This record gives sequence, structure tokens and C-alpha cells, in this order.
Amino acid sequence: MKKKVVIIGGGAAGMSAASRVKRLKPEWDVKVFEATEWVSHAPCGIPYVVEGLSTPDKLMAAGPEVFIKKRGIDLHLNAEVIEVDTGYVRVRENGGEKSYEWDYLVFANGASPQVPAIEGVNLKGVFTADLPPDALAIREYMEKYKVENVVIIGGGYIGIEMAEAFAAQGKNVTMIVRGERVLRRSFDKEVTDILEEKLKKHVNLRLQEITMKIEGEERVEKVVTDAGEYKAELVILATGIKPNIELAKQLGVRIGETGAIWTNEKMQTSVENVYAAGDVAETRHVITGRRVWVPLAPAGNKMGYVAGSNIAGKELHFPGVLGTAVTKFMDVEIGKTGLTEMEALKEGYDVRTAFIKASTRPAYYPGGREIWLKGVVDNETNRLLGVQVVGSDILPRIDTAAAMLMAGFTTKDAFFTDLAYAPPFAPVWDPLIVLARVLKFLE
Amino acid sequence: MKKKVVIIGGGAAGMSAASRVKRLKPEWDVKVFEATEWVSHAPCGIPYVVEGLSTPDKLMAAGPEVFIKKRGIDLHLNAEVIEVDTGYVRVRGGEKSYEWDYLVFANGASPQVPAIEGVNLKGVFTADLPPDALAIREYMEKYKVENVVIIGGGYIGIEMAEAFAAQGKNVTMIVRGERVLRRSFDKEVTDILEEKLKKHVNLRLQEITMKIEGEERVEKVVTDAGEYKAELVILATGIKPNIELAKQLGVRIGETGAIWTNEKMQTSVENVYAAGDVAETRHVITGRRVWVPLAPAGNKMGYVAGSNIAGKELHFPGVLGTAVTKFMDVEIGKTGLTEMEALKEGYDVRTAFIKASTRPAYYPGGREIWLKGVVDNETNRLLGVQVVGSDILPRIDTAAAMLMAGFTTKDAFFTDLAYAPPFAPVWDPLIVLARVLKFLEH
Ligand SMILES: Cc1cc2nc3c(=O)[nH]c(=O)nc-3n(C[C@H](O)[C@H](O)[C@H](O)COP(=O)(O)OP(=O)(O)OC[C@H]3O[C@@H](n4cnc5c(N)ncnc54)[C@H](O)[C@@H]3O)c2cc1C
Ligand SMILES: Cc1cc2nc3c(=O)[nH]c(=O)nc-3n(C[C@H](O)[C@H](O)[C@H](O)COP(=O)(O)OP(=O)(O)OC[C@H]3O[C@@H](n4cnc5c(N)ncnc54)[C@H](O)[C@@H]3O)c2cc1C
Ligand SMILES: CC(C)(COP(=O)(O)OP(=O)(O)OC[C@H]1O[C@@H](n2cnc3c(N)ncnc32)[C@H](O)[C@@H]1OP(=O)(O)O)[C@@H](O)C(=O)NCCC(=O)NCCS
Ligand SMILES: CC(C)(COP(=O)(O)OP(=O)(O)OC[C@H]1O[C@@H](n2cnc3c(N)ncnc32)[C@H](O)[C@@H]1OP(=O)(O)O)[C@@H](O)C(=O)NCCC(=O)NCCS
Repeated sequence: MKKKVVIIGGGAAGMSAASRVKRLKPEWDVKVFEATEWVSHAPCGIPYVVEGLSTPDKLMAAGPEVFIKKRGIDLHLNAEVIEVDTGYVRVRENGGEKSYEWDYLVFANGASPQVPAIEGVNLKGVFTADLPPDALAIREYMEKYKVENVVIIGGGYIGIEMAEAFAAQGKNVTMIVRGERVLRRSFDKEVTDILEEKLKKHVNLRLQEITMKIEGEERVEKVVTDAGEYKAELVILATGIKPNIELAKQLGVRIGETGAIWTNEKMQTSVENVYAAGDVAETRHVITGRRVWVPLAPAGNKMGYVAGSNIAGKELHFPGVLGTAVTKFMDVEIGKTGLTEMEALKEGYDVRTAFIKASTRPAYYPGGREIWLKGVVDNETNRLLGVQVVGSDILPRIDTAAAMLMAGFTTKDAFFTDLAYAPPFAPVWDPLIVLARVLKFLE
Repeated sequence: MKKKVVIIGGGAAGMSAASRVKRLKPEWDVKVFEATEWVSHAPCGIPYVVEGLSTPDKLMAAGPEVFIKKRGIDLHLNAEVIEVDTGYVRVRGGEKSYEWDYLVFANGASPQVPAIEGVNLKGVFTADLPPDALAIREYMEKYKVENVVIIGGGYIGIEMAEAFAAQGKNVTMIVRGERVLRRSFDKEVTDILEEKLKKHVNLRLQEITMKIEGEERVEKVVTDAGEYKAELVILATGIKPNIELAKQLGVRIGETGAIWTNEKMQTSVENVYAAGDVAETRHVITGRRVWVPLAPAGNKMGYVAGSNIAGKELHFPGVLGTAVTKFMDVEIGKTGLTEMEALKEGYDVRTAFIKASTRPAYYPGGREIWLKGVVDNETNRLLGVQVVGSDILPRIDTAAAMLMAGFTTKDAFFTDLAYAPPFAPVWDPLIVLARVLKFLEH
């Protein structure tokens, strides 16, 4: 008969799972509790609302009424799950604080930014960019106060996307990076260097620097590091994120080695009838089989879909991820899929690599631009372990490579794949195919 | 020890194979005979040189000296192979014979000549090799051309129409069929390109051209429907493989009309290979033999043939029929089988046709993109994908990989495809397509 399903969080994962369950079991009572006023939202668009490319209401996919009226999901907004135990959840709503039973539970509860323990992080003008309310706050601050110098702490992709959003508004932007290069955790050097030459020109890039303090009157005026000081009337916090596991721990939910919630292929946790999905959830790597945490949106959506399916008695397996990701600074596109040279080495693979430059068009169609590719290959199988791409028109290479990795293509398999050619689209030898030829499969 | 290798034709296929052989066997005598002055040339760029996007010398990649001096290939330009027999080739001024131990037909395909009167008037052109682009340019400089007429609704017709429309000319398209590209795509896909095409070109469907009229020069085109003022005509009513020399050697011709080959690109005659637009190949999905005269396949075939000639065994799996082109801002392409082709092949099929956007609603510049999918009901495998609108390349190339590997609808759904707001919407259109199908179980 009928069950009560409860879902914690109204991001991509939560809504994916709610939609899916209700879709499969219309007669079921599917409740969602979302702490904010925002549902079906894209934190991925925050830099572009901040940059001013978009109005803040566009961050919402559909109307909460679509979920409630049209799809029949008992959506509670401004509802924080504060306690959780086996079969129960405790929630605060009208002010008021009330308990609800559940037969199935989903943690779709995301991840929030790491708070670096330096003094003055709580000044007015210090911001983290994680949910849509952050975009509103940043906009209202800049309207109330004249912000001219901005300082970004962190060289991850969020740092970079945020830097772009302020540089594009004519601001003086300074980036503080602990590492020897940007994005050093997720990409190899010869790839990140290409984005850096560009970044360095539009941003004061400060490598190998540890921020000690944020100083300021009623709110932020300066940032002090182990090297120098930097004028700043706005600070963007983005020094990594961590999964929101505190409620899970209350239920004794197994936490994976990554820090995120352990799941299997069906997105089940260690606790029966309890699932986890999205940025909170640890998953599987398609190439290594190791468990890994990749808090991105497409995976998050799929996990939600998968969890819902299984909750509703329709067995379905998530194979895992490839770590596929893309972003851009100005006209410089950057992305990967599969393992970097570093990751593959860490995993004990016997690897060979290649790094090549090519063009996006033939020399007889104009507008051809530079594109660079790095490939990583297991010497014992000739299989592609990963691909990194930087320059322009990278998406078809990344998406195509991703398919290839899903299927375990070799260098020879890639070479003979029937990829498309017309002069307006690409050069006669696709850059991905050139890469494949470079390595040259053998034995 | 050393062998004499001879290669007929200096297009993509010929040069691919010559480079490859010489690369593997530097001590071998590798001769190429190319009828024109052009080597390593791209007929694919002719519309854009005609449109004026490019100067005509950019149709050649590296100088002929790169091949001769730098790579050591005995390249003969302005050399037509006129006769061929077992072990010999006859070439032309001057006419002399050369021995061969291995032979490659890299000999392309030339346009079908429709047998209507006046096709040989000044101003009537075919667009197949680079000299054609030069001829078309010099004609337009010498004579004022204002009305252009294109015969044929294939991709060449369409690319040529764009090249004349973009120059402000009055362009009229005569098409025998009920729609453009009707041979290679389904209706609900071609219709999207047509709504656009119809606005910048006088599109005349279901019309058979009877006559080209003129004095010394073309002035008009007459069809079964009306007449059309015209000072320049493009004929693009299909192409056919150049097999006449092959027949002289008794080379097996496939059911398609092109030269039969196997995976190693060998013909029915020992030590004789074929590569490129002249060659019939294999279909990766159906296993049927098929002719797809396109450039990437042509290059690969050349590479494969060379490898095997030089004692390094290598197999070409075949093609998917992947292809893309564009009219103005309307991109069009496919990979794998259309609904029509799949039905012709006896598959039990289901399909889907969806519209999506290239960005999320919060990043601007999002445009419309439509996808058709064809799926075998007994395996859930993708048989083909068709795409029209904008930003189609990542869908087509990705789908192509998927077809190479035999992905199902579920395999596609769970593929880790990329997302950022500047690149695509949260649900990639390819993934939406896959979901639409829905993996069914017995
Ligand atoms: C600036 C930025 C840029 C990004 N860019 C990209 C990109 O380019 N590409 C990409 O693939 N991914 C990107 N991501 C990641 C992407 O936004 C997430 O992976 C995706 O939103 C995951 O959805 P989710 O539901 O798992 O978690 P989230 O979307 O983070 O949302 C979780 C929700 O749960 C709610 N919640 C938390 N605790 C409670 C509680 N106790 N009670 C009730 N509700 C609660 C929160 O209010 C929150 O709204 C980006 C993220 C950020 C912050
Ligand atoms: C207008 C047009 C647009 C195109 N657009 C696309 C596209 O968008 N995408 C795509 O993938 N493909 C396209 N193609 C196809 C592509 O150009 C060919 O597949 C490719 O050039 C094949 O190379 P090939 O050497 O096999 O044949 P070809 O390139 O035709 O070259 C064969 C050569 O052999 C020579 N030859 C012939 N007979 C003799 C003889 N007796 N002796 C000596 N030499 C001889 C010819 O002079 C010719 O140069 C297009 C073709 C045309 C004409
Ligand atoms: C949209 C959403 C809530 C997930 O719910 P969903 O209903 O599974 O997603 P969709 O709205 O695409 O799917 C609706 C249904 O219509 C179908 N559909 C029909 N025509 C379609 C078309 N032209 N395009 C897309 N989907 C179509 C879908 O395939 C799906 O099928 P189903 O009925 O078998 O489930 C979720 O993706 C979401 O929260 N999105 C916005 C926020 C976001 O993802 N941002 C994350 C961080 S950037
Ligand atoms: C170029 C052509 C002659 C084939 O020659 P090829 O040697 O097979 O291909 P390339 O010249 O690209 O390869 C040269 C070598 O350097 C390498 N290389 C080429 N470009 C490279 C790059 N950008 N970065 C790194 N390495 C590269 C290749 O891997 C190749 O390796 P090999 O030494 O193992 O052979 C053939 O493709 C051709 O005729 N092209 C012109 C025709 C055309 O483009 N269009 C035809 C119809 S539109």
C-alpha cells in the first residue's frame, strides 16, 4: 500500500528523486524539506547572476507550484531538518517545530563551503558563493557600498568563475592561491598553464600565498597574507567545499573514505531504506572502481533519478562517474574526463601520455583557433585513462572522450571512430583523433 | 627487399596512403600520379572559396615539395593514368609506362552528368575539384552574374546555394524530391532546415530540369514546372565512383557501384587496394556493404591501405555514416541509421523527436536544438541519431562514439557528459533523447 517518503534538500538531487518517486508511485506521500525559499535551483549560475548576465529569478527551473500542484509533491519551503532518527524527522517551519514519520529517506542535502579559520571572516562584505541567496546578498552589498577592489581566496573552479564575474565588471580582482598553480588538484600543469597565461593578464594572480587575516571597519577593507597586503572592499570565499553529513551521522549512516555519504550502485546507504544523492553523496569511479566524491550537477541529477527508481521498486544501477567537468575563463575553455596523469600514477597504472596543439578549423575556413589536448593511456591495455582539453571548442572532444571512457575504448578504437567533418565544424583530422594517433597503440 | 608502389590520385586518400607506406618503408619507391596540379587538397572547401571566405591557394595544405623533398614521395603532377593492367600503368605531354608491385586506387568520385541539352554552355559548372572553384571565380569576374540556379537538393547543392546567397545573388533551387536531403535524412529533421532555406532561396520542390538555354553562354533554365532566369548554373545531382581503370584490371565492383574492399582495404585483385571516395566499405551497425564518399573515412582508408601494403596488419571497422553541414545558422547532421534506413534493414524500431535548448534559461544566448533518435526494440541499442539547430557537433560526435560501441538507451543516459552553464543545459539534449525512449524490459 502507501508509504511516506521524505527528502532532505530541494536542490537538483532532491527534486530529481522526488519527481521520480512520485512519477512511479502517485499514491505515495512524497515530502520535501528545503531550508531556503529556492527549489530546483542552479548554484552553478551564481557567478553569471553576479556578473550580471542574468536576473536572479532565472536561477529557478520551474515554479514551486509545478512541483506541488502539477506533480503532487508536498514541498515545504523555509523548512530546516534539525534532528533525524530511525523513522522520524524533526523540522522547524513557521517558526514552529514538528515531527514527521518516514518509510524511506533521501539525504539530498548538498555540500557547503569550507570555512578557513582566519580572523575577520564575518565582516560585512565577506561572502561565500554556494546557494542563490548568496548571489542576492552579493548584489545588494555592491548596490549599498562602492566596491572597487575584490579579493578571491582559492584557485578552484569557483574562485576562477567568480574572478571572471568581477573582472567583467571592471573591478580590480586579486587571486590568492595556496598552490603552485590554479586548479592543481584536478588538472596537470601543462594544461593549467594555458589558462594561467590568460588569467594572469586580467587578474592579479598571487600563487603560493596563505591568507592570514581579513581586516576592516564595520566591514571588510583589506586582506593580509604571508606575502603582502591587498586592498579589498569585497571578499569571495571559495576554499573548497565539504558534504553536509551531520544529520546522517545522527542516523549512524556510513560515511565513505572521501568524507561524503557512502552509497552503492542503487544509491543505498548503510542504513536500510535510507538513500543519498547529489553533492552530499560519495559514488564510484567508472575507470578505477574506487569510491570517490565528485560533487557535480549531472551526476547529482542522475543519482536522484536512480534513488527514486529503487525506492519505488524499479531496480536501477548508477555505474558511477568519470570526473568529467568543464569551465571557462573569458575565451579560454578548460575541461577533462577520466584520470589526469597524476591520478593515474597515484592509482598504480603504468602510463604514457601525450600533449599536442591543434586547430579548431582547417586553414581554408577562417576563425580557426588554438586547442591543446593531453592524453593519458594505460600501457598494458592501450585503454584511455583520461583526457584534458584547453583552448576553444572543447566540448565535443570532452563529451566524445567521455563516451569512449564509459566504454573502455583503446587508442585504436578512438582512431577509427567515425567522427564528423565539415569545414565549418572542425579540421579533417579531429584533434581527438590526432591525440589518439600520437600515442599509437601497440605491444 | 624494395618494391615499387603506385598510387592513382592525389586527394586525401592517395596522400594518406603514400605518406603511410613511405613512413613504414622508407626504402620503397612510392609514386603518386595526380591528374591536376592540386595535391592534398580539400574539395570540401570549394563552397567557401566560392563564397569568398577563403583564397583558393588555402585549398592546399603543404607544398608539393613537402611530399617530394621532405617525405620522399615521387609525386607526379598533371599526370593522368590512362591505361592499367596487371603489373603496369600507362601515364601521360608524353606517354610512358611504369611497373608496380602494389597499387592503390585513390581515385575519387566525380559528379553525375544529367543528360539534358545545353549542360556544356559557358557558365554551367560542377563543383568537385579545386580547378572548379577557380573557373567559377573567373567566370563571375568576366561576366556579371546575378541570378544563379542550383540543380539538386543534396548537401553540395545546399552548401553552394549558401555561397551564392551570401553574395547577394538571386538563388533558385531545383529539387526532384519532395524535400531536400531526402535520401539521407528523415522529414521532421529536414523540414527545420527547409523553413530557413525557403526564406533565402527560391526553393522549387518536385521539379525536373528539362533544358539549359543560352547563346554562347547560359541564360535560362527550363523545368517541367516553369522557367528561371540564370547566368550561372551549378549541377549537383549526385556523384559516382571512378571505376573505369579498376574495370580494366578486372577489379570487383561492389553492389554500391564503388570498388569492393574488405577491412584491410584490399580489392578482389591481389596487391591491389582501394581507398577514399572511390571505395565501398562496411557499415558498423548493419555489417552491410555501403558507399559513403566522405573525407575522414577516406583518410583512414588511405592510412589503413598503406599499413597493410607495408606489412603492418590493420583493420578498418567501417563507417557510421556520420556527417554534418550547415545552411546559414542552421546546423544539420546525423550518425547511424535514419528511421528510413533502419526500416529498410528490417529492424523493429521505435523513435523519438524532441526539442531542447543549448543553454539553461539563466545563461543567455540559448538556442533551439532538435534531436531524432532511432532505437532497435529488441536490444535497446541506438541505431542512429539526427540533429538540427545549433551546437550539434558535441551531440553528433558523442552519439558516434556511442554507436561505435553499441550503447543502449540506458548506457547513453548514464554516460558522464559535461555540464557548465556556458556549455549546455543541466540535462544534455542527447541524455534527454535517451530518457525519452525509456529502457523497456520483457
Ligand atoms: C558557484 C558554483 C558553481 C558550480 N558550477 C558547476 C558547473 O559549472 N558544473 C557542474 O557540473 N556543477 C557545478 N556546481 C555544482 C552543482 O551546483 C551541484 O552539484 C548541484 O546543485 C547538486 O545538487 P544537490 O541537491 O546535491 O545539492 P545543492 O544544489 O548544493 O543543494 C542542496 C540543498 O539542500 C538544502 N539543505 C541543506 N541542509 C538542510 C537541512 N538541514 N534541512 C533542509 N534543507 C537543507 C540546502 O538549502 C540546499 O538548497 C557548482 C556549484 C557552485 C556552488
Ligand atoms: C563540394 C564538395 C563538398 C564536400 N563536403 C564535404 C563535407 O562537408 N564533409 C565531408 O566529410 N566530406 C565532404 N566532401 C568529400 C571529400 O572532399 C572527399 O571525401 C575527399 O576529398 C576524398 O579524397 P579522395 O582522394 O578519395 O578523392 P578526391 O578528393 O576526389 O581526389 C581524387 C583525386 O584523384 C585524381 N584523379 C582522378 N582520376 C585520375 C587519373 N586517371 N590519374 C591521376 N589522377 C586522377 C583527381 O584529380 C582527384 O584530385 C565534399 C566534396 C565536394 C566535392
Ligand atoms: C528538472 C528536475 C527537477 C528533475 O526532474 P525531471 O522531471 O526528472 O526532469 P525533466 O523536467 O527534464 O523531465 C520531465 C519528463 O518529461 C520528459 N520530456 C518530454 N519532452 C521533453 C523535452 N522536449 N525536453 C526535455 N524533457 C522532456 C522527460 O524525459 C521526463 O520524462 P519522464 O516523464 O519519463 O520522467 C531537475 O533536473 C532540476 O532540479 N533541474 C533544475 C536545477 C538543476 O538541475 N540545477 C542543478 C545545479 S546547476
Ligand atoms: C595530411 C595528409 C597528407 C595525410 O598525412 P599524414 O602523415 O597521414 O597526417 P599528418 O601529416 O597530420 O601526420 C604527420 C605526423 O605528425 C603527427 N602530427 C600531425 N599533426 C600534429 C599536431 N598538431 N600535434 C602533434 N603531432 C602531430 C601525426 O601523428 C603523424 O604521425 P606519424 O608520424 O605516426 O605519421 C592527408 O590528410 C591529406 O591529404 N590532407 C589534405 C586533404 C584534406 O585535409 N581534405 C581532404 C578532403 S576535405
